[PDB]
Amino acid sequence: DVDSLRHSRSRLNIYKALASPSLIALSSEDPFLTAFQLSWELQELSKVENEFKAEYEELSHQCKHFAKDLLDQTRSSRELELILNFRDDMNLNNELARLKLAIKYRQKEFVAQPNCQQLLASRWYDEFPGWRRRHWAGKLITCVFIGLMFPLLSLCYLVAPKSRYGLFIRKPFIKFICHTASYLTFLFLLLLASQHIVSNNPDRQGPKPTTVEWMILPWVLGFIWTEIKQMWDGGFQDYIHDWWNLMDFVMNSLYLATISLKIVAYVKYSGCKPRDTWEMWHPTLVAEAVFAIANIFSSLRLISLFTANSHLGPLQISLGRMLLDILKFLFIYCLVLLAFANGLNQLYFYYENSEGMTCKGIRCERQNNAFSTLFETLQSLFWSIFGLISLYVTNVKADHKFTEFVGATMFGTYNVISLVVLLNMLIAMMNNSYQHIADHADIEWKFARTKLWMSYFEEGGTLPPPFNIIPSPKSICYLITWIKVHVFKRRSKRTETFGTLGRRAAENVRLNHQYQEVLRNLVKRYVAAMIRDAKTEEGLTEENFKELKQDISSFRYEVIGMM
Amino acid sequence: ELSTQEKSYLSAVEKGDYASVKLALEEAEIYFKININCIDPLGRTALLIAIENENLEIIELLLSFNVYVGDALLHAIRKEVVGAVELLLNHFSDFTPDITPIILAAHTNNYEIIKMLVQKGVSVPQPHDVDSLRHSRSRLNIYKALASPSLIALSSEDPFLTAFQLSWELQELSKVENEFKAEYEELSHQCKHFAKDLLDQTRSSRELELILNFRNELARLKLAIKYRQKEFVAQPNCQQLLASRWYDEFPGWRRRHWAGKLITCVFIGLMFPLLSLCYLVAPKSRYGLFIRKPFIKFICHTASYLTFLFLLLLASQHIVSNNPDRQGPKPTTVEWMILPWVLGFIWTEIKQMWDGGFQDYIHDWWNLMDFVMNSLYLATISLKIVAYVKYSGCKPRDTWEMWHPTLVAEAVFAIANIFSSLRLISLFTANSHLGPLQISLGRMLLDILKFLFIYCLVLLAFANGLNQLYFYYENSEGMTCKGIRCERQNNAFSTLFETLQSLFWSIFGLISLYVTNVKADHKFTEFVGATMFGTYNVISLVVLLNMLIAMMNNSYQHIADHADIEWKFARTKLWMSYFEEGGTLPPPFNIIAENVRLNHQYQEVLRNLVKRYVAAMIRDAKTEEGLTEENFKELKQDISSFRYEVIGMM
Amino acid sequence: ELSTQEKSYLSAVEKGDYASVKLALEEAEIYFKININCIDPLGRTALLIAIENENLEIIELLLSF
Ligand SMILES: CCCCCC(=O)OC[C@H](COP(=O)(O)O)OC(=O)CCCCC
Ligand SMILES: CCCCCC(=O)OC[C@H](COP(=O)(O)O)OC(=O)CCCCC
Ligand SMILES: CCCCCC(=O)OC[C@H](COP(=O)(O)O)OC(=O)CCCCC
Ligand SMILES: [Ca+2]
Ligand SMILES: [Ca+2]
Repeated sequence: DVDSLRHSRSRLNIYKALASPSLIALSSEDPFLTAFQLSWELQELSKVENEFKAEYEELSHQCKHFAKDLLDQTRSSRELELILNFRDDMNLNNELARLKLAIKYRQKEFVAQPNCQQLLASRWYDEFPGWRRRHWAGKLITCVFIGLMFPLLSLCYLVAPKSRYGLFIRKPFIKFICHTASYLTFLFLLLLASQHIVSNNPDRQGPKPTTVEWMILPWVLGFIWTEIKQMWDGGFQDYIHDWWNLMDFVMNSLYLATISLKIVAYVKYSGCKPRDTWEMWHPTLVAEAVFAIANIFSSLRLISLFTANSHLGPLQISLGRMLLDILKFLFIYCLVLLAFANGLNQLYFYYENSEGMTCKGIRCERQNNAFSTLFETLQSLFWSIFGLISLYVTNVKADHKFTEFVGATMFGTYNVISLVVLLNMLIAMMNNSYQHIADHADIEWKFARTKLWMSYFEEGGTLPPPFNIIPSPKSICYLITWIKVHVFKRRSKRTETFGTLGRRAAENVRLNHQYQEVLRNLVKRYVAAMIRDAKTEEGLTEENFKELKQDISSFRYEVIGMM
Repeated sequence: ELSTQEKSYLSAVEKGDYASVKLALEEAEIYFKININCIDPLGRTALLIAIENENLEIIELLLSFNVYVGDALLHAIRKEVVGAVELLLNHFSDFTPDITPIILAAHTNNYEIIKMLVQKGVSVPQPHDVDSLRHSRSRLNIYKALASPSLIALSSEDPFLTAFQLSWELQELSKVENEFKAEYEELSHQCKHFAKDLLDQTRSSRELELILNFRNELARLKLAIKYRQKEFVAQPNCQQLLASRWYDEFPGWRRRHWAGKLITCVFIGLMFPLLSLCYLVAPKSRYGLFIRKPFIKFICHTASYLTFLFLLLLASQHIVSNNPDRQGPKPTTVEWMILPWVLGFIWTEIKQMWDGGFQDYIHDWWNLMDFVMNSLYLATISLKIVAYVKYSGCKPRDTWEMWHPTLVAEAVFAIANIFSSLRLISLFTANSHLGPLQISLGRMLLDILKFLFIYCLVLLAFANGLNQLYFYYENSEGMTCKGIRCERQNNAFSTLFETLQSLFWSIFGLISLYVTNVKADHKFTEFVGATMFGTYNVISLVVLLNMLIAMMNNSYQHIADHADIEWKFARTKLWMSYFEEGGTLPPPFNIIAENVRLNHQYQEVLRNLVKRYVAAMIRDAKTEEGLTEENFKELKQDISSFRYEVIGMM
Repeated sequence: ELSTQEKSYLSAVEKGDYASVKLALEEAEIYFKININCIDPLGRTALLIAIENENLEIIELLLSF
């Protein structure tokens, strides 16, 4: 293509052609899948073009509305379950395959449909009807009961999930309650890991794990194993796509580093040393610091559960969807900080001033040598945005009053830029950002809530992390066979394991015909509700006036002619 | 499924040729080579098209020729073509199976159609499965049908109560569906304006008095306050009645200027004792019936509050306080005079809780502070009398033991001082300038508790962290006052409760640095400790507060267009608490054919009142709505059916 | 509050049919079986319909009878 606008216009015209609802009804033997792949195409191509991004995003949103409006035309729960439960067999049920596909395409306005959400809600509370008698304390007591009850409620499923109570945790909401209860017990053990009622002697290099640490360790392994399990099904494709997933990955890496540093301390520490005499950069200290940071991340990570609660849900979503703006603006803030740090170091480079300043640094009792090196200047310029820095850091141990004046002026310019210019700009930016992320704060929240629900729908990691590492009843029959993949036992899986006739197509064919009939009815209803609600419901333009005028005029002329 | 012989016939209907269509029907019977009830390629029965173009001339022909009617009624009803309905009445589907002509006619809100069906005897199945969305749809299709203004005007003898009980149902049934919530506020807030729009038809103060004073005085308004009908009381001419009743004794109070309003209020404010004692002893004719006037009682009531606090201002002065060092001191003189108000407020509180049964008492976010306001006074009195027995030694306060009954008593009284001084804010609901501001300042208070939930939890996240690092450095041996509130900020991150403290005070920049230092050279431990501290301010101080500003700012906008109607509901709910002659005494002086004729007189008001609404609703919506293509396509068919007739006869 | 001999009369005013309406007002005098100034069920006077359709041709007729 030597020219470019002809080709670009041709491509946009093509997409805008087969993105029309009317054409999808005629062609497109599978309108849902068509709209889905088409929205994906245009969303991923609105960045490749990047000059027509408005048009392509508009078209993708239009076909998303088409998918939602086509799902809307269902008239019976039977008609809905087939739509949500459908997928290509290819000889490979009812586990909401179409809905998971819709999640996979970021079709967030298709899963916010009312009756679809009703189906999911019904399938979430299967253990017990109602959940509408609940109130401020009615729901709390039944959830607190299970949150206390999860140990043996989990053990029952572990050993005897036949008929008594193993199916009671398999149910999704109970699984959620048990998981969040396990997380809360983890956090309780973490808070209690700092009390002196259990802590080991501080004056002991590389001590053996304390009993609380012994209890904590199975949670560490459980979280590591569940994150490896989650990785082994998304293949670092959606794994990185979830920012919560990145946060918990770094948390588990910090836990791994903590275990390694603790044990490598234990192999050679010999103990019996006061903490005030420990050499800097000792494995126990760094292990403790990493453990603390991991505690911070762990206690933060429960924010994700607030997507389930119908009150912190949208608020947490809006929190998430203006974090990008704060990152963009914080990059500029960091650039300005580096600039002023450069200058301030240039100025107070020579006044080293460490003859009597005991414990030199910004973080002293006197804030001395704040600008005497690049690191301390970076750090001092950070703290000044909070006011925790004082003046007289700009003073020097001499009568060089002009140097002090220009340094104070540079520091004041930095403060005016940050706390009066930049921070106010940040506020005025997120004000309009929130003003433009409230129109779809509900639909997007419901999409996130569905994403959280479907994680607990499947019969996968049904076991909370404390009772997850516990080996399966076999435990030596699945790991080995999956380990027999680099040898001849990889091919001994599709010859002797399967020897039957594979009698499934006759069910598959009837299922597909039933789904096709449902699609045919939905499409006919959508057409009959798009002609009668959009064609005859728009405005009256000048052209229609002209047509009516000319109809009258032709009438007059012909009746004149006939006499 | 297409052909060619009827595509002219199907278009002969659409053009509107009476002659050609009549011939095609005639040839249909003899030579069955054409389907009378054909289907358009887009899908429209020959009758279904004549319905759309409102042609009664050819609807007659199709109806007279045994055409398949099908759901043509349901389609005519949706298109609100009145002329076609009489023809159809007197003789796979698009709509949901549960929809019936009366249910769908109420959806369109068309009086002419609705009145015509109800005479035929149609009935609306009143509200109360294995399948979910045939119930939730049908239930919403019922409620939206019987929440329609036009249907309520025909059935539902008492339109006001019907718009009241119903609006309660939808409001309390949105929270149970929780997913059709938007589709239900669309209905509850639709019938909340029906009440206001029917009450506006009143054309005299007489016809207004009957509405409110029906099942004495202001019978119905006491009820609409219960149903949170806040768009019904804010009606202006109704609010005019209240103000003319809230300034009852003395006329005017419009001529008085800025300073004129003030002299005559403070002057009553300084006569509150004598204006209450006169009612206390003899409310015969002189002044005991002056307090009974709603305004004056408010001023006396408000005056008492001010005076009450005034002692709280006095109770802390050294001139009236007792000796500093007195184990369980005897009550001081001002405290003794304080005591009547404490009992005064409790007595009216128990009276308030008696008429609400804790279900209406708990609803106000005021009585939740009023309760703790009083309940901390029992903890004030009980502690002092406990300190008055088995504790009297006149011992210097330095050596007093912690948790001593007086110290608990003094603090718990101090806290109750705040919960009382802040409680006069509710008296600002009356001031027209601080009224809308205060009510709109509390309508987004919830959107701050919802957000100090996160900051209460992020604060736990780092307190979990910084403790886990520093807790091996206690150092609470050398530096006296091993706490945070000291001159030299000792070991702020030492215990869990000290780090909950240390982090909280950091949001105000009150926690200096070097609290992150340690009494050693572990410059890594300090640094990571300082980093955790620093990144806490970034998340909270500059990112969480900023998203709190950016969130109330939006939340304010949704509560601004109704920041006035809400306020007059808060004011009326404050006025009406003084209208009734109940607790009509300030706290310190507090402890010391009968209805058949009325009914048939009130029924004649509603019958005119509703008739005054319908005749003033069609002139405002049925002849004032926008213009759409479906009307334009009618005029073409209106002329084509006329040119094909004038030419056809020549 | 309905009838039959007026519903065509009221429609004739609504349809603008000046031809039929003059007959009813001319046939009313001989046989008082039709209410000239009646009210339709929705509530609109016969003459008020002509006021509503801005049709001067029958307004002059109505006021004339
Ligand atoms: C944008 C950079 C402004 C200069 C900042 C500065 O440090 O100069 C302050 C000067 C002198 O104060 P210092 O130099 O800070 O000691 O005083 C003013 O001019 C106040 C003007 C107040 C202006 C808000
Ligand atoms: C935000 C929760 C922080 C809890 C930290 C803490 O335990 O200290 C209590 C803090 C300050 O009291 P100190 O313990 O002395 O720090 O008071 C409040 O939180 C008032 C909030 C009332 C808000 C209306
Ligand atoms: C927004 C200013 C960023 C500039 C970075 C900088 O000055 O150095 C980082 C400093 C490191 O030095 P400390 O103040 O000791 O933590 O603080 C942070 O880590 C906060 C970043 C955490 C932000 C989430
Ligand atoms: Ca994860
Ligand atoms: Ca009270």
